[PDB]
Parts: sequence; structure tokens; C-alpha cells
Amino acid sequence: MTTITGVVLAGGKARRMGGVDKGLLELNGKPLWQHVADALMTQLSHVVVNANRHQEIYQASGLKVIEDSLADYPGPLAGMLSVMQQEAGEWFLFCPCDTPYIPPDLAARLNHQRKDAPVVWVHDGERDHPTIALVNRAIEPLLLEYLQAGERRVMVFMRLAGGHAVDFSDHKDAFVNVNTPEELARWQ
Ligand SMILES: [Li+]
Repeated sequence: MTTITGVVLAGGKARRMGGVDKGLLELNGKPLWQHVADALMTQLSHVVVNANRHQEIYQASGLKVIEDSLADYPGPLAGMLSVMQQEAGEWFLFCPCDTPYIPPDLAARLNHQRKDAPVVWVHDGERDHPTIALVNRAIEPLLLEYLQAGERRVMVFMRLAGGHAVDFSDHKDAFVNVNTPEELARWQ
């Protein structure tokens, strides 16, 4: 009953009993993934999280937690496909769990600049953020075919799908990410 479902991408694999769970690291006492979820809920009514480790912890703030399919496809695209297979609704706005400062006009500006494309993603002036992406339903079959072919590359897929970057270079530092605990300590 809403147009775009927000999705926090909180990683997968744990391809050695995980290691740090980045989405659960705390920034000012609140888990990084919840900073992203709260920023998505400012702009969207329906927000879910894709998480494959510590699921009961991710379930604690009351959002639906979606796990990756048993296919165990690689990379961020696997979480996108698993969410589209488990959620109805024509559009998704994905965002990784490590970009806590995303702006309240993310969905609006991606939608305004979509210009007929089935997928658009953020460019911050210096680099593409292809996992911060507004994606139409019609991508689901193409994504399934690409991952079943053994591919993983995100930007290559977003280009194959006919997407384009949307310029958010005027949003100073809204797209900074926390790569490690060492980086997180400098943002407290
Ligand atoms: Li653990």
C-alpha cells in the first residue's frame, strides 16, 4: 500500500563465523543499522532489514528481518534479490547499514531523477554508491539470472540493468561510511 519499501542491507556471509557485525556497532549508543533504518523511516513508511547474523538482535527494534536464500549468492546483490523475493511491492530503496547520515530527501531525489530508468543509485561527487539504489520490481528476474550465472559485480549489474547515477554531490558528507571499528571511533 506504499510505493517504495526501504531496505537496510546489513551484510551476509559470516564466511568464517562472521567476525565483527558492522550493523550492530554503536554510534552514539545506537547501532549503525538503526541509524540507517531511522533515516529511511523519516522518508518511507515501510522499512525492513536484510541480516544474516545475530537475527534476534536485529529483530529487537520491531522491523521485519529478511535472511538470504539458501543459494548463498555472493555480494550485496544477493541481499537485494532475497529481499525482492520475500517482499511485495514495486520499488525498493536499498542502503547499506554503514552510512548513518543518509539524507531525508534520498528517496525523493532518486525518484525525481529516475527519468524512466528501472534503477538509479547515488553518486556523491567523488564516487558511485551502487548499493544506495532505488530499484524497480522488473529487475528481479534480471538479478536472478545474473546471480545464477555466477556473477557478483554490483556496478556491472547496475549498468547491464540500464541504470544511471544521480548526483548528490551537494549533500556534504551525507554518504560517508564506517568501514571499520577504527573509523567508527573517530565519529563518536
Ligand atoms: Li558471534
